[PDB]
Amino acid sequence: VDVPKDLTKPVVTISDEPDILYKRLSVLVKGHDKAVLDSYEYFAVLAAKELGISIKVHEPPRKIERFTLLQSVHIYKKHRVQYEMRTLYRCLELEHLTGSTADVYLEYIQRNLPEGVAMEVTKTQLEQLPEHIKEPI
Amino acid sequence: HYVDWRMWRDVKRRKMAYEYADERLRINSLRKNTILPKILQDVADEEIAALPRDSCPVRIRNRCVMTSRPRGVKRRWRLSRIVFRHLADHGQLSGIQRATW
Amino acid sequence: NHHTYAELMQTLRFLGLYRDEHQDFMDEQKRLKKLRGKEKPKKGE
Amino acid sequence: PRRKALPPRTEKMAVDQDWPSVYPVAAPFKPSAVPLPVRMGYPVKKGVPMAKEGNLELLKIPNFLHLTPVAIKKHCEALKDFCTEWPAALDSDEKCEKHFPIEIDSTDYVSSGPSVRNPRARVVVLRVKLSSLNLDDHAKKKLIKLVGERYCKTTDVLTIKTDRCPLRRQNYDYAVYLLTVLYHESWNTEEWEKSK
Amino acid sequence: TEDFIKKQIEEFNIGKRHLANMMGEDPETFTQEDIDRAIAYLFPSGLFEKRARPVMKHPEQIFPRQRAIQWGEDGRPFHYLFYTGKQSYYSLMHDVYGMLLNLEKHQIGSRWLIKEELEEMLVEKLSDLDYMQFIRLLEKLLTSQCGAAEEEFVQRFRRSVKQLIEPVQYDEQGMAFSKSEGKRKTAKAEAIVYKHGSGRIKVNGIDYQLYFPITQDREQLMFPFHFVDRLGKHDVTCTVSGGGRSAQAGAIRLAMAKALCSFVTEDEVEWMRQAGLLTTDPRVRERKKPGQEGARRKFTWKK
Amino acid sequence: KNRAARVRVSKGDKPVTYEEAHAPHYIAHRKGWLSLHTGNLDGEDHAAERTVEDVFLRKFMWGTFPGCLADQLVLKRRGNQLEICAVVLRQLSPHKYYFLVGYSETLLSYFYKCPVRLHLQTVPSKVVYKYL
Amino acid sequence: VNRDTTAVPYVFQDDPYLMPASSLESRSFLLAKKSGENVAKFIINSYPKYFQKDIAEPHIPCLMPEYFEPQIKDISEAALKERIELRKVKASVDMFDQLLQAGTTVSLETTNSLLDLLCYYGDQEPSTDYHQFGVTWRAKNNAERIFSLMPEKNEHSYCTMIRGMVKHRAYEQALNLYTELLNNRLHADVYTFNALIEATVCAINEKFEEKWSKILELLRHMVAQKVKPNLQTFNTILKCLRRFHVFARSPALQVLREMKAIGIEPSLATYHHIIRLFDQPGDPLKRSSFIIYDIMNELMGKRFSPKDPDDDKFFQSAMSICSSLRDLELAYQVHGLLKTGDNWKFIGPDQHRNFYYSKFFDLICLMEQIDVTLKWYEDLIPSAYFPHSQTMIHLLQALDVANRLEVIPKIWKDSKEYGHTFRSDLREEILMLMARDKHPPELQVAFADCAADIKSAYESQPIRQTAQDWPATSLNCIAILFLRAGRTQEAWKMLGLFRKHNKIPRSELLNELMDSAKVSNSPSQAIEVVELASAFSLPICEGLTQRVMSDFAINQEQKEALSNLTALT
Amino acid sequence: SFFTKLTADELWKGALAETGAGAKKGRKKKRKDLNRGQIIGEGRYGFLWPGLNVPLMKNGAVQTIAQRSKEEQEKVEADMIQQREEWDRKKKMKVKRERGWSGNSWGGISLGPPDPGPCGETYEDFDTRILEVRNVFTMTAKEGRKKSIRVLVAVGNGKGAAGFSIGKATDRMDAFRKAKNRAVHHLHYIERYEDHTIFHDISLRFKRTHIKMKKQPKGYGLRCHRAIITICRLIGIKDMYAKVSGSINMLS
RNA sequence: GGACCUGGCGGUGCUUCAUAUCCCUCUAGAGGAGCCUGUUCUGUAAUCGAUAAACCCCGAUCAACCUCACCACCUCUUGCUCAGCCUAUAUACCGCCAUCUUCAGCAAACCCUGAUGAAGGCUACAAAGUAAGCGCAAGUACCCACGUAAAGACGUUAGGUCAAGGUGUAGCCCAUGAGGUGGCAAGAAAUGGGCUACAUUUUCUACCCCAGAAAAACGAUAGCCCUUAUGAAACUUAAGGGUCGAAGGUGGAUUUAGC
Ligand SMILES: [K+]
Ligand SMILES: [Mg+2]
Ligand SMILES: [Mg+2]
Ligand SMILES: [Mg+2]
Ligand SMILES: [Mg+2]
Ligand SMILES: [Mg+2]
Ligand SMILES: [Mg+2]
Ligand SMILES: [Mg+2]
Ligand SMILES: [Mg+2]
Ligand SMILES: [Mg+2]
Ligand SMILES: [Mg+2]
Ligand SMILES: [Mg+2]
Ligand SMILES: [Mg+2]
Ligand SMILES: [Mg+2]
Ligand SMILES: [Mg+2]
Ligand SMILES: [Mg+2]
Ligand SMILES: [Mg+2]
Ligand SMILES: [Mg+2]
Ligand SMILES: [Mg+2]
Ligand SMILES: [Mg+2]
Repeated sequence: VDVPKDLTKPVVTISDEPDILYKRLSVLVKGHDKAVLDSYEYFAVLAAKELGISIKVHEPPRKIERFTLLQSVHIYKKHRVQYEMRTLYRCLELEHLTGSTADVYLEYIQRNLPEGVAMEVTKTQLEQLPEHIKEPI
Repeated sequence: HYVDWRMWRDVKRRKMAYEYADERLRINSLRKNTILPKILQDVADEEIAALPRDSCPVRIRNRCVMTSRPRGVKRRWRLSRIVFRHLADHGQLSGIQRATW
Repeated sequence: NHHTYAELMQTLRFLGLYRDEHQDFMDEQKRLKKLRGKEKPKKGE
Repeated sequence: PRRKALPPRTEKMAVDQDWPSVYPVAAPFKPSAVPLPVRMGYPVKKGVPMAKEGNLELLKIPNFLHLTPVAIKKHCEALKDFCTEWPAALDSDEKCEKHFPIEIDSTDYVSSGPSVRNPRARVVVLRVKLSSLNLDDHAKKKLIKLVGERYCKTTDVLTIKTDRCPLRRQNYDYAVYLLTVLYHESWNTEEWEKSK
Repeated sequence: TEDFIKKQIEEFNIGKRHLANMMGEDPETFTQEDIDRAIAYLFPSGLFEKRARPVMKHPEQIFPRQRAIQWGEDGRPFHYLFYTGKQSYYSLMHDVYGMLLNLEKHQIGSRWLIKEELEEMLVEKLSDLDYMQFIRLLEKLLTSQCGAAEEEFVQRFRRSVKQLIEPVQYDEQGMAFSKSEGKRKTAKAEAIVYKHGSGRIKVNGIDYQLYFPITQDREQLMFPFHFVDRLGKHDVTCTVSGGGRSAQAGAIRLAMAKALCSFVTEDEVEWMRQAGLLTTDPRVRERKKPGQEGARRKFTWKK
Repeated sequence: KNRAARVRVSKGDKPVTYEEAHAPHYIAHRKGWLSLHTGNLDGEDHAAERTVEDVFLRKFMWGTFPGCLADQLVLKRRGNQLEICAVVLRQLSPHKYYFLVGYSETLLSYFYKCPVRLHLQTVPSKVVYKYL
Repeated sequence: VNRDTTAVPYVFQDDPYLMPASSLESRSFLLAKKSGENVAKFIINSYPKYFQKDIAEPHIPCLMPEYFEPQIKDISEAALKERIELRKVKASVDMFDQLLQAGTTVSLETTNSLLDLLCYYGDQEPSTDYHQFGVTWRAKNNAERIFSLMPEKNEHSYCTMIRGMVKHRAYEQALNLYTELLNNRLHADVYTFNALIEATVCAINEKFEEKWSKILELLRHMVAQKVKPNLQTFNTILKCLRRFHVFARSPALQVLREMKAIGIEPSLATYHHIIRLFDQPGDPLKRSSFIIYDIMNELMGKRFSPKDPDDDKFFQSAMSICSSLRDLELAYQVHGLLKTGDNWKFIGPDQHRNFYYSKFFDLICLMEQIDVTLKWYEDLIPSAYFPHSQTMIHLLQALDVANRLEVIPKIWKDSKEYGHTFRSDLREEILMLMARDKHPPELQVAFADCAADIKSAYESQPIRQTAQDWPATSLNCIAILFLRAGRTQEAWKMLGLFRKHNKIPRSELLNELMDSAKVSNSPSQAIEVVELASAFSLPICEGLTQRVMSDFAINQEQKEALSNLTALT
Repeated sequence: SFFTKLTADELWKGALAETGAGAKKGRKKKRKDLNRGQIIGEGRYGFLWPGLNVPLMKNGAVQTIAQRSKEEQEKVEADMIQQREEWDRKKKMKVKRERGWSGNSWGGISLGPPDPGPCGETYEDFDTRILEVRNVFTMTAKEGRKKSIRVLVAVGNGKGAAGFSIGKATDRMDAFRKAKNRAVHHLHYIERYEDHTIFHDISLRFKRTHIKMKKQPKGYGLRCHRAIITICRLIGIKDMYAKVSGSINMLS
């Protein structure tokens, strides 16, 4: 019963400047947890589908960085402890999205980025030739 | 309040090296080319030698930031092997796990 | 900045908002040594 | 005497409540709030996985309870206002390339820490097919010779990677300037060019 | 206890309805697979051990089978073999012996359950020798012309226990072929074998005698076709990447054999398998170990 | 004999939590990580700074909630938000819990120049995974 | 995302142990958290050198230590300006005195800022981290001394002096300084005129006509000076006129109409002041009903922005008047106004929010169908507020009116959760409601379980340090509920507490005990009840002895005891 | 350095040094919990933090950060030291044990009633007396010389029922518990003449021990080997003479 | 002193074994040469620790200055620290480990036997053992369910480390603390490990395997000279070139590793 009668809407103003165009948006998420990456992939794909963005998903081969340390404090050289770090990847390639759509979608998924998951978003922007390169001089 | 006097000395060396980095860079640039006159290069050599010893970056020793260990230090985490093993074994270093393959 | 860390935690202990178990142990040992007669000599004797 | 902890508020949750209301944002797993009998931890011999109350393993998991399918659908419905429509005309990659010959690649890095800076964010890559530039035979040959390895003949693509300036905008401007000067010089003719 | 398990089941039903509401699915048609998927999504855990990962299962699957109290309020146990301490096991033995006595008076599909399975059935802890005794008795029962009346009982303790030919595809020109792949060490080879050909083998676009100037590798290429007596009958196009010359030759050999399986008869395919032409050599380089020279070589001992 | 982070067996009177009960080789196999950040991923930076901050945070919380932490902290880093999930005991008074939560949040936020949240989950007594 | 109806406000730790379980604990927990934050900030500002390392990119200014000590020790106008912006009254006064003695010129603007500070803070150091009744404007103060010593005085200096005097309740001196302003032929501002109106109404206890004439004269003087009145002026007028009530009613409407004509849009503070002026003790139906209806009509669906410091009381006053009028529809309209847009932020402090919601829910329980009442209960408590014992009592009364007593155990559990476990009034109400009339066996057993829990709470009361107090009515009701539900053993064990506390049992309880004793064929229990009745010397005992003799076969010993009791009779 | 500090548990473990080569075969220090008397929010500067070490609300007004005067802080520290020294003194002081046959001998010492049984069985009526404590050593293959305690205990109700048992354990208290719990399952019943003595003179030899017990009149007392006196007090015999010849082995 | 119990030991018996393992058997090595490196000894004013298996390219995934804790000289004294000490004690310890372990047993709590001694506790056609827990196992990582990792309890060697850090005890406080400059860190000689070789299954070249030359030459990563790289500092570090073409001619008993 105690529902808000009216709700204030955020102000989104249509600017008079043309909008950027993104041919590709490759969001490569790196983590240590394949399950976390899979859950984030599900979330991002569902959000993109809801927003109408075309999305494909790839799994770049993981990386395992290993190194060795002396197990004992003082002399037992032959005995070592080997540690490793696993970086698992998930690449979400979004295609044919405008600047505003890319901004909103990226803000969403980045704010919701899990702890321990880093992101590298490569944006391939579409441009026209500058007027100063149209004609020979 | 550093771990020991060796760590304190290294901290002072790092501070002085940072302070004198630019001057050393310029003078070494003067010295490290065959273009300028060798007399000018020699005066540059005597200047760079006259700079204080602790400003030399080579004197900086990479020590563990928690036990001042001068060797067995992983540059990435700046922790000696012992401290790094302690943290990793207790599971307080993200993503680091025992290697088995 | 070990200076910053040590001074901050020492000040917090003195204010009573940080319980330094290690420093309490050291203070207890020093007090017991003082009772035992093992007290740090002054700087001129 | 002492303070008796209240019963968990899950007892008061109806089976048809508003989970997005329960967890709007990313928050740690709260056993008293999650109305699931979820268990975790490797069981002891003839035991069972540890319950959720005090379960540090569940506390460690980066849960997604704030992102359910319903919550995501509602969030995207709210966010649809912010989206602009893709130009329908250039619906295909060929049309994209034809209308917008220059492609600009720039990377943003999202890590965790007090500092957002990342030196790799300043690099800007500019890709353009020479077929898209109005160059004659001589101008094209001179441009290819000038760029050198930056031009891949197989794809016929010139790639200018600028990372000299600290800022991404500066690098983008520098890449555009490099394209302009390369084009104009390639169209230009020098005296020594005769001795080919 | 029983009341505890009942409360747990009620908790599970309520939580299952809550999880169905959370995921938006229908509470009625929410299955255990759906619950597992929803939990895996909501609580992502990368722990390798599946048991250590979050689980929201039925209390029946979670809690171990607890043996109910074996006596009533008066203190009298329920089973006349209670004081043996293994009442269930000895009841089973007694029943088997009775069946054997009745049988004596009157007159590659399954296996025997393991001791763990028998213990699970009997909710009791057994021994190796007890299990062997019971299995010997059951085997005697099986041999003793056990009819349906006895086989129905016996089967309660029974547990049930060829190359995959690729489909033949067709190119644009209507020629039939088969595609296969094979890996040897680090070498991976994809081989396309045509139904009809003059024996040509083009590896990476190069003729095989040029790609593999080594007679051993050419012999390895020959081995599958020569075995099935199909030299000069098939054309092959192979693409091999990774490894050295010998690893590449072995990988191509495996891929060619698998592809040719589609064109040889089933008996020939089985003969190739028996000759070992379809097995993926699992021998790969063994990792070096710390504190020793190599995978097995140890540092020179200093007495 | 390996000693690293192993609670050696006893007469069966030593209670141990899930973390303590598991040796180092069970990290990523049966137990997770107590600090989650992107420092240790390939191509990421500031691993050393994150480690130092984690160590200081653990010591500071241990000394600020004395005899209250029922288990190890969990340090999560999201963007620049730092979330400390701490399991504590239902012994100290809620007034003092709230005072210390506000105090720790503010002090750590000002010290590390980042928004810090401190989520307390209270238990009656330390959760015992097994008796060693 | 809407509000979480099962969760306490977000500022609290979402843990069952740390979740507040009462209004008092809510307020105390918030105060403790704020105190911890204050201590942290005090430490940060006391030892700033530990927090000067900026590892934040982008830089975060709000997470930097604040420096309050002046950094310009040179005796100059620049250093004095540094101090005045730092708001250091004593240091600024000393530096101004030293500079004046040195003889160097001091700018009029700088002296004006010094005034601003001194006259606003009453020559008292503004409260720092660490180192109501009456008038604070001292006769001899640094502000007045510097004003007199000032070489050149300007309109703004006089305005600030008057405003400070009025703020510190120096109304007569403010009026005087206005008089010298006029004598010196200077023009004041709207803020000075607002302060002067406040002083005019707060100076002397003159009659309404005199005060109104003075206010009109001041307004005419403002018009002559061409100073344009602002929203604050009219709000001060109404707030001052509150006192006269009836005499000020109509002119308040005149002032509101003047606001509308001028274009100074009325605010929530204005509507609050008008409503409180018209809400005089007596009969609100005469004028308060109409005024509140009209105000709600005007305010319907109007997002509000903060325009006056007192805008955050309109909702409290509106809910108060709605509760007084018992107009549930008007209360709903006010609630919808609060919920519209972002109006909810105007509810006000914790006490105001609690009072608003307590009135709203009491009115709901009084004048709404029980199903909607329960829906509102669930939505509001504990998410909105923590109820008071009186609100829970009103909820119980509404449940009784609607004849839905099957939820009384739920209400008792909720009371325990919200901290009314040991409230005598609530416990008595619940017990009376449960034991008033008989009910089907299921309701009876539920009531018996609730009564057992209530008895446990009574036993475990914190008053146990003091001698345990058990009301006789509560004892009777608990015994009756146990007997009706079949816990005759517990009733028999409880009967001893009657003698222990010298509490008079109930005739209905005794009758039920006799019925149970006859059912069980327990002459000993019947004689025990008769003995209790005789000890309490109830008149009904005379006939009850005969009733027991007739119903129960009497042994020789029981007959001897009854003969002794009759001899006592 | 702040980062080199450890916790109280680890510091006490290292300092006390219970585990170690020394303790392996015995080839003192007291663990003081320094957090016992400390109060959260109490420091040497005497700050009064509202809500942590002082009441949040004072007379309806939110308190504010204040500092105790120097003399007040001195008083607080003096009180803290007083509590510390009182606790230490009450820890150091020990209660005088009631000795058995000799001051340092476990023999003759009471152990209390046997532990209650499972099936609603209680032996509060029974008293337990230690007759011997030995430290038997056995050489094991790995753990060199191994130390164990063999205890002999006698339980009895003073009304005829009396039994005895031997308990073996690595720990003295576990040995006592084992022996006294096993004794109650091995109770003899002794016939006492007139509830104060034996029915007739008894001369017996068990292995190499001769016991010559003489029936005696009332008030004669127990003139017996001290162990026999203990066992007779357990059984319920008041008057008897007893001479032990041969080996005086306590168990025989 | 007599008789026993437990353990250790037996140049102690029978039986079955060791699966890269004890002998033979198979392959490649060390033991012979030069060089690199560690250690012992000598030398010096010039560290310390490991030092039978379980030390000896070991702490060091590393010493020109720094590192550095050593020596010579000089300088400072509430000293970076609400001091400091790489000062003694690893035979007080925590911490991390070697070792059997390339094991499978350690076991609390009970019960029983021995006359109720230390002690012992099994026979499956079963004769007093039941056992939580730990370990093994299982589960897990890598490429399978194999293999390798990982794991490997209780204990043995007062095994190693006070020099990772912390710490008990003891010791110095105008110095056993702190700072600066300079300096040793070498070879009489022995010995451990590794690299290069002694060649024709080899050397140089082209190619990455269908060749041409070499062949008493093969053989230094050493020696000497020059240049370059890093550095403030290079005869004393690395790389390259030049120059030289050395010992040696498949290595004694003995010994290492490999399924
Ligand atoms: K050799
Ligand atoms: Mg260096
Ligand atoms: Mg090992
Ligand atoms: Mg004595
Ligand atoms: Mg061998
Ligand atoms: Mg040699
Ligand atoms: Mg040495
Ligand atoms: Mg030595
Ligand atoms: Mg030196
Ligand atoms: Mg040196
Ligand atoms: Mg020294
Ligand atoms: Mg040792
Ligand atoms: Mg291993
Ligand atoms: Mg295993
Ligand atoms: Mg030793
Ligand atoms: Mg040693
Ligand atoms: Mg010295
Ligand atoms: Mg040479
Ligand atoms: Mg040079
Ligand atoms: Mg030659």
